[PDB]
Amino acid sequence: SKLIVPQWPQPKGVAACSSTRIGGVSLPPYDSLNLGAHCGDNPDHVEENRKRLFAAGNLPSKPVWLEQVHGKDVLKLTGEPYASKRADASYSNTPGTVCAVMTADALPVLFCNRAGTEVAAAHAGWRGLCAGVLEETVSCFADNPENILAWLGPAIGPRAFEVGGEVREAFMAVDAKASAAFIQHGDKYLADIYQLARQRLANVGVEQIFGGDRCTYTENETFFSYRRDKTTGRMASFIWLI
Ligand SMILES: CC(=O)N[C@H]1[C@@H](OP(=O)(O)OP(=O)(O)OC[C@H]2O[C@@H](n3ccc(=O)[nH]c3=O)[C@H](O)[C@@H]2O)O[C@H](CO)[C@@H](O)[C@@H]1O[C@H](C)C(=O)O
Repeated sequence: SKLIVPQWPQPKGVAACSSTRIGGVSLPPYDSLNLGAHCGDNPDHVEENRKRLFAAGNLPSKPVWLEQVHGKDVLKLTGEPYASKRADASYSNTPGTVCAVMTADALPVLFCNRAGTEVAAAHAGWRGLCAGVLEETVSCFADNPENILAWLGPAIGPRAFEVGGEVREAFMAVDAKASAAFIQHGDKYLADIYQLARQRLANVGVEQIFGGDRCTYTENETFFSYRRDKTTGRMASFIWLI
C-alpha cells in the first residue's frame, strides 16, 4: 500500500511501518498523506491523514507525536498524558504504545532488541544526528547494543544532500572520521546521512543495521522533501510492541 515495511530481521513481538506521501486528502504542495501540523496545511486534512495512517498501519493506539526541536532528547513512553514531549526520539517497553518520528529529509531510525521487548524511534536531522540523538536512543535500552537492531528509514540521500562547510565542521568537531561522509561538490559538500548514522551506531556498538536504500529528494512520487519542495508535507516512521 502507501506504507513501507522495514526489510530487517524483525522480532515476532515487533511491528513497524514508514509512511509515504500517497493515500491522503491534502492538496498540493502537501499532496496527499501529510502528517505534519506545523507546515501550513489544512488542519482538518492533516487530522484525516493521521486517521488514514492509523487504519492503514493497523496501529494499536494513537502515535505519540513529539515536539521535535532537532535535538538529542529521548522521551521514555511510560504513559499519556505527558507534561512535555519536547524530544527528537521516543523509547517503549510497553505493549501497544506507538513510537513515532516525523520527517521529510531527516533520517528516521527505528530500533528494537533481538528479544522484541524494547523499541524506539529517532528523528535524526543533521543537527540532532550530529548532537547524538542515535547514541541517546540506544542508551535508553536495557539490552546491550550487541542485541539491538536499527533500520535507516527514508532520508535525503548523498546524491541530493548538499551542505555548507558549517555542517561538516559540526560533525568533525564531535568525531573527525565524519570527514569520510562529506564529498566536495562545487563550493559545498554532499553529505551521506546514512554513513554518518552508521558511524554513530558503530560508536555505541550497534552493528546490525538495515535500510538506507531510499532518497526522499530523488523519489518524489513516494516522499515529501523539504530540500526539493521547501513548502511540503511530512511522513512519519512508527514502531511498537504488538
Ligand atoms: C536535517 C535535514 O535533513 N533537514 C532539516 C534541515 O534542512 P536543510 O535542508 O538541511 O537546511 P539547512 O539546515 O538550512 O541547511 C543545511 C546546510 O545545507 C546547506 N544548503 C541548504 C540548502 C541548499 O539548497 N543548499 C545547501 O548547500 C546550507 O547552506 C547548510 O550548510 O533544517 C531544517 C530547519 O532549518 C529542518 O526543517 C529540516 O528537517 C527536515 C524537514 C526533517 O525534519 O525531515
